[PDB]
Amino acid sequence: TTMASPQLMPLVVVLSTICLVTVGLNLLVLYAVRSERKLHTVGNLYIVSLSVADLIVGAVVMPMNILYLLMSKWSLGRPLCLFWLSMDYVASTASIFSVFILCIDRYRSVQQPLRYLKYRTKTRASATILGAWFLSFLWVIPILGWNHFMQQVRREDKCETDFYDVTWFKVMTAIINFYLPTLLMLWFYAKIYKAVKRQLNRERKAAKQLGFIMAAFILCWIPYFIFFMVIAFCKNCCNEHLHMFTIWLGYINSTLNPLIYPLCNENFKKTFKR
Ligand SMILES: COc1ccc(CCN2CCC(Nc3nc4ccccc4n3Cc3ccc(F)cc3)CC2)cc1
Repeated sequence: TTMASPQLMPLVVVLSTICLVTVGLNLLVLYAVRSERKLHTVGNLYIVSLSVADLIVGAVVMPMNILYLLMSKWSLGRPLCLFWLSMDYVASTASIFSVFILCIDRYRSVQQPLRYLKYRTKTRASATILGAWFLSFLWVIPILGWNHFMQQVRREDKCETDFYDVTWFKVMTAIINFYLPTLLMLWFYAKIYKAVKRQLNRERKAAKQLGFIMAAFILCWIPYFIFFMVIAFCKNCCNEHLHMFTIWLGYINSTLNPLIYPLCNENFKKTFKR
Protein backbone atom coordinates (compact mmCIF):
# COMPACT_ATOMS: atom_id res chain seq x y z
CA THR A 1 0.00 0.00 0.00
CA THR A 2 2.95 2.30 -0.80
CA MET A 3 4.10 1.95 2.81
CA ALA A 4 7.58 2.54 4.25
CA SER A 5 9.97 -0.06 5.60
CA PRO A 6 9.88 -0.44 9.42
CA GLN A 7 13.28 1.30 9.63
CA LEU A 8 11.85 4.57 8.27
CA MET A 9 9.44 5.01 11.20
CA PRO A 10 11.88 6.12 13.99
CA LEU A 11 12.39 9.39 12.10
CA VAL A 12 8.82 10.14 11.01
CA VAL A 13 7.75 9.67 14.64
CA VAL A 14 9.88 12.71 15.48
CA LEU A 15 9.13 14.64 12.28
CA SER A 16 5.55 14.68 13.54
CA THR A 17 6.80 16.17 16.82
CA ILE A 18 8.69 18.86 14.89
CA CYS A 19 5.52 19.59 12.90
CA LEU A 20 3.43 19.93 16.07
CA VAL A 21 6.07 22.07 17.82
CA THR A 22 6.33 24.51 14.89
CA VAL A 23 2.59 25.25 15.05
CA GLY A 24 2.63 25.18 18.84
CA LEU A 25 5.31 27.86 18.97
CA ASN A 26 4.27 30.11 16.07
CA LEU A 27 0.68 30.10 17.31
CA LEU A 28 2.00 30.95 20.78
CA VAL A 29 3.92 33.92 19.36
CA LEU A 30 0.88 35.09 17.39
CA TYR A 31 -1.39 34.84 20.43
CA ALA A 32 1.24 36.67 22.48
CA VAL A 33 1.13 39.57 20.02
CA ARG A 34 -2.69 39.69 19.96
CA SER A 35 -2.91 39.48 23.77
CA GLU A 36 -0.70 42.38 24.91
CA ARG A 37 -0.65 46.05 23.91
CA LYS A 38 3.10 46.49 24.51
CA LEU A 39 3.87 44.31 21.47
CA HIS A 40 2.10 46.40 18.80
CA THR A 41 5.33 48.08 17.75
CA VAL A 42 6.55 48.53 14.17
CA GLY A 43 9.11 45.72 14.03
CA ASN A 44 6.64 43.39 15.71
CA LEU A 45 4.53 43.67 12.56
CA TYR A 46 7.40 42.11 10.61
CA ILE A 47 7.84 39.58 13.42
CA VAL A 48 4.15 38.68 13.08
CA SER A 49 4.54 38.34 9.31
CA LEU A 50 7.49 36.00 9.87
CA SER A 51 5.52 33.98 12.43
CA VAL A 52 2.60 33.66 9.99
CA ALA A 53 4.92 32.48 7.22
CA ASP A 54 6.41 29.95 9.63
CA LEU A 55 2.93 28.84 10.71
CA ILE A 56 2.04 28.19 7.08
CA VAL A 57 5.32 26.33 6.46
CA GLY A 58 4.70 24.39 9.67
CA ALA A 59 1.03 23.52 9.18
CA VAL A 60 0.51 23.12 5.41
CA VAL A 61 3.77 21.71 4.05
CA MET A 62 5.03 19.85 7.15
CA PRO A 63 2.19 17.28 7.39
CA MET A 64 1.98 16.93 3.61
CA ASN A 65 5.75 16.47 3.35
CA ILE A 66 5.69 13.94 6.20
CA LEU A 67 2.90 11.96 4.53
CA TYR A 68 4.77 12.11 1.21
CA LEU A 69 7.91 10.82 2.96
CA LEU A 70 6.08 7.94 4.65
CA MET A 71 4.11 7.09 1.48
CA SER A 72 6.58 7.37 -1.41
CA LYS A 73 3.98 8.51 -3.97
CA TRP A 74 1.58 11.39 -4.59
CA SER A 75 -1.30 9.98 -6.60
CA LEU A 76 -3.28 11.87 -3.94
CA GLY A 77 -4.98 14.56 -6.01
CA ARG A 78 -3.28 16.70 -8.65
CA PRO A 79 -4.81 20.01 -7.43
CA LEU A 80 -3.81 19.05 -3.88
CA CYS A 81 -0.18 18.62 -4.95
CA LEU A 82 -0.40 21.96 -6.77
CA PHE A 83 -1.70 23.56 -3.57
CA TRP A 84 1.10 21.93 -1.57
CA LEU A 85 3.71 23.34 -3.96
CA SER A 86 2.02 26.77 -4.01
CA MET A 87 2.00 26.83 -0.19
CA ASP A 88 5.56 25.50 0.12
CA TYR A 89 7.36 27.80 -2.33
CA VAL A 90 5.29 30.85 -1.40
CA ALA A 91 5.72 30.33 2.34
CA SER A 92 9.46 29.67 2.06
CA THR A 93 10.02 32.79 -0.05
CA ALA A 94 7.66 34.92 2.07
CA SER A 95 9.73 34.09 5.15
CA ILE A 96 12.91 35.37 3.33
CA PHE A 97 11.11 38.43 2.06
CA SER A 98 9.71 39.30 5.48
CA VAL A 99 13.22 38.99 6.91
CA PHE A 100 14.46 41.20 4.06
CA ILE A 101 11.82 43.83 4.83
CA LEU A 102 12.70 43.75 8.54
CA CYS A 103 16.40 44.07 7.72
CA ILE A 104 15.78 47.03 5.41
CA ASP A 105 13.64 48.69 8.09
CA ARG A 106 16.30 48.25 10.76
CA TYR A 107 19.10 49.38 8.44
CA ARG A 108 17.12 52.51 7.58
CA SER A 109 16.53 53.12 11.30
CA VAL A 110 20.24 52.71 12.14
CA GLN A 111 21.18 54.84 9.11
CA GLN A 112 20.31 57.91 11.15
CA PRO A 113 17.44 57.80 13.66
CA LEU A 114 16.51 61.36 12.70
CA ARG A 115 15.69 61.00 8.98
CA TYR A 116 13.65 57.77 8.88
CA LEU A 117 10.90 58.58 11.37
CA LYS A 118 8.14 59.87 9.10
CA TYR A 119 8.15 56.57 7.16
CA ARG A 120 7.61 54.26 10.16
CA THR A 121 3.85 54.51 10.68
CA LYS A 122 2.30 51.08 11.20
CA THR A 123 0.15 51.61 8.10
CA ARG A 124 3.31 51.66 5.98
CA ALA A 125 4.73 48.61 7.76
CA SER A 126 1.51 46.73 6.97
CA ALA A 127 1.66 47.99 3.38
CA THR A 128 5.23 46.73 2.97
CA ILE A 129 4.30 43.37 4.51
CA LEU A 130 1.38 43.04 2.08
CA GLY A 131 3.67 43.95 -0.81
CA ALA A 132 6.20 41.31 0.23
CA TRP A 133 3.42 38.73 0.52
CA PHE A 134 2.18 39.69 -2.96
CA LEU A 135 5.68 39.21 -4.37
CA SER A 136 5.74 35.83 -2.61
CA PHE A 137 2.32 34.76 -3.94
CA LEU A 138 3.58 35.66 -7.41
CA TRP A 139 5.11 32.15 -7.24
CA VAL A 140 1.68 30.73 -8.12
CA ILE A 141 2.01 31.78 -11.77
CA PRO A 142 4.98 29.58 -12.84
CA ILE A 143 3.92 26.46 -10.91
CA LEU A 144 0.34 26.54 -12.21
CA GLY A 145 1.12 27.84 -15.69
CA TRP A 146 4.41 26.40 -16.91
CA ASN A 147 2.48 24.05 -19.21
CA HIS A 148 0.76 27.17 -20.60
CA PHE A 149 3.69 29.59 -20.99
CA MET A 150 6.50 27.34 -22.23
CA GLN A 151 5.16 24.98 -24.89
CA GLN A 152 5.86 21.85 -22.84
CA VAL A 153 3.97 16.63 -14.85
CA ARG A 154 2.90 13.39 -16.55
CA ARG A 155 4.87 11.48 -13.89
CA GLU A 156 2.59 9.75 -11.39
CA ASP A 157 5.38 8.06 -9.42
CA LYS A 158 5.90 11.47 -7.76
CA CYS A 159 4.35 14.89 -8.37
CA GLU A 160 6.82 17.72 -8.80
CA THR A 161 6.98 21.32 -9.95
CA ASP A 162 6.62 21.67 -13.71
CA PHE A 163 10.07 23.28 -14.09
CA TYR A 164 12.12 20.65 -12.24
CA ASP A 165 13.68 19.58 -15.56
CA VAL A 166 14.33 23.20 -16.61
CA THR A 167 17.88 23.81 -15.38
CA TRP A 168 18.15 27.44 -16.52
CA PHE A 169 14.98 28.58 -14.76
CA LYS A 170 15.85 26.57 -11.65
CA VAL A 171 19.33 28.07 -11.32
CA MET A 172 18.15 31.59 -12.21
CA THR A 173 15.30 31.60 -9.70
CA ALA A 174 17.56 30.07 -7.04
CA ILE A 175 20.23 32.71 -7.64
CA ILE A 176 17.76 35.59 -7.48
CA ASN A 177 15.45 34.43 -4.68
CA PHE A 178 18.15 33.26 -2.29
CA TYR A 179 21.35 35.13 -3.13
CA LEU A 180 20.08 38.64 -3.83
CA PRO A 181 18.01 38.89 -0.61
CA THR A 182 20.86 37.09 1.18
CA LEU A 183 23.58 39.41 -0.15
CA LEU A 184 21.51 42.54 0.44
CA MET A 185 20.61 41.40 3.96
CA LEU A 186 24.25 40.64 4.79
CA TRP A 187 25.29 44.07 3.52
CA PHE A 188 22.61 45.79 5.61
CA TYR A 189 23.45 43.72 8.70
CA ALA A 190 27.15 44.55 8.48
CA LYS A 191 26.28 48.23 8.06
CA ILE A 192 24.06 48.01 11.17
CA TYR A 193 26.57 46.06 13.26
CA LYS A 194 29.41 48.49 12.57
CA ALA A 195 27.39 51.44 13.93
CA VAL A 196 25.98 49.44 16.86
CA LYS A 197 29.47 48.42 17.96
CA ARG A 198 30.60 52.00 17.29
CA GLN A 199 28.35 54.13 19.50
CA LEU A 200 28.02 52.68 22.97
CA ASN A 201 21.92 48.99 25.43
CA ARG A 202 18.67 47.84 23.83
CA GLU A 203 20.55 48.21 20.53
CA ARG A 204 22.80 45.31 21.54
CA LYS A 205 19.74 43.11 21.99
CA ALA A 206 17.80 44.11 18.90
CA ALA A 207 20.90 43.83 16.71
CA LYS A 208 21.55 40.42 18.26
CA GLN A 209 17.95 39.39 17.55
CA LEU A 210 18.24 40.40 13.90
CA GLY A 211 21.66 38.77 13.68
CA PHE A 212 20.38 35.49 15.12
CA ILE A 213 17.41 35.46 12.73
CA MET A 214 19.73 36.11 9.79
CA ALA A 215 22.20 33.51 11.05
CA ALA A 216 19.33 31.01 11.32
CA PHE A 217 18.46 31.67 7.68
CA ILE A 218 21.89 31.96 6.01
CA LEU A 219 23.11 28.95 8.02
CA CYS A 220 20.08 26.61 7.87
CA TRP A 221 18.88 27.18 4.29
CA ILE A 222 22.25 27.52 2.53
CA PRO A 223 22.98 23.76 2.88
CA TYR A 224 19.85 23.33 0.76
CA PHE A 225 20.66 26.02 -1.80
CA ILE A 226 24.30 25.06 -2.33
CA PHE A 227 23.09 21.53 -3.03
CA PHE A 228 20.32 22.93 -5.25
CA MET A 229 22.76 24.88 -7.41
CA VAL A 230 25.40 22.15 -7.52
CA ILE A 231 22.75 19.60 -8.52
CA ALA A 232 21.56 21.86 -11.36
CA PHE A 233 24.67 20.75 -13.28
CA CYS A 234 25.55 17.28 -11.96
CA LYS A 235 23.04 14.83 -13.46
CA ASN A 236 24.60 11.54 -12.29
CA CYS A 237 24.42 13.20 -8.88
CA CYS A 238 21.28 12.50 -6.86
CA ASN A 239 22.01 11.81 -3.18
CA GLU A 240 18.49 11.80 -1.72
CA HIS A 241 19.62 11.62 1.92
CA LEU A 242 21.49 14.93 1.93
CA HIS A 243 18.72 16.71 0.02
CA MET A 244 16.05 15.32 2.33
CA PHE A 245 18.07 16.39 5.37
CA THR A 246 18.76 19.90 4.04
CA ILE A 247 15.07 20.54 3.36
CA TRP A 248 14.25 19.56 6.93
CA LEU A 249 17.17 21.68 8.13
CA GLY A 250 15.36 24.64 6.60
CA TYR A 251 12.16 23.46 8.26
CA ILE A 252 14.05 23.25 11.57
CA ASN A 253 15.00 26.89 10.95
CA SER A 254 11.30 27.67 10.58
CA THR A 255 10.77 25.99 13.95
CA LEU A 256 13.79 27.68 15.56
CA ASN A 257 12.77 31.29 14.86
CA PRO A 258 9.91 31.08 17.44
CA LEU A 259 12.60 29.91 19.86
CA ILE A 260 14.87 32.73 18.69
CA TYR A 261 12.40 35.41 19.78
CA PRO A 262 12.23 34.53 23.53
CA LEU A 263 16.01 34.57 24.05
CA CYS A 264 16.49 38.00 22.42
CA ASN A 265 13.66 40.13 23.88
CA GLU A 266 12.60 40.53 27.50
CA ASN A 267 8.98 41.38 26.62
CA PHE A 268 8.55 38.10 24.73
CA LYS A 269 9.92 36.08 27.65
CA LYS A 270 7.71 38.11 30.01
CA THR A 271 4.61 37.18 28.01
CA PHE A 272 5.86 33.59 27.49
CA LYS A 273 6.40 33.07 31.23
CA ARG A 274 2.64 32.80 31.79
C1 LIG B 1 9.66 13.77 0.40
O1 LIG B 1 10.34 14.22 -0.76
C2 LIG B 1 10.20 15.62 -1.01
C3 LIG B 1 10.82 16.24 -2.26
C4 LIG B 1 10.69 17.53 -2.49
C5 LIG B 1 9.91 18.41 -1.52
C6 LIG B 1 9.75 19.94 -1.77
C7 LIG B 1 10.49 20.68 -0.62
N1 LIG B 1 10.53 21.98 -0.81
C8 LIG B 1 11.04 22.55 0.33
C9 LIG B 1 11.21 24.15 0.21
C10 LIG B 1 11.90 24.47 -1.13
N2 LIG B 1 11.75 25.91 -1.42
C11 LIG B 1 12.43 26.52 -2.57
N3 LIG B 1 13.17 25.85 -3.51
C12 LIG B 1 13.60 27.04 -4.43
C13 LIG B 1 14.37 27.15 -5.61
C14 LIG B 1 14.54 28.45 -6.18
C15 LIG B 1 13.96 29.58 -5.59
C16 LIG B 1 13.20 29.47 -4.44
C17 LIG B 1 13.02 28.23 -3.87
N4 LIG B 1 12.42 27.75 -2.86
C18 LIG B 1 11.67 28.67 -1.97
C19 LIG B 1 12.66 29.36 -0.98
C20 LIG B 1 12.89 30.65 -1.07
C21 LIG B 1 13.87 31.33 -0.09
C22 LIG B 1 14.48 30.62 0.85
F1 LIG B 1 15.35 31.22 1.72
C23 LIG B 1 14.21 29.11 0.96
C24 LIG B 1 13.37 28.52 0.12
C25 LIG B 1 11.26 23.67 -2.19
C26 LIG B 1 11.28 22.24 -1.83
C27 LIG B 1 9.38 17.88 -0.44
C28 LIG B 1 9.53 16.38 -0.17
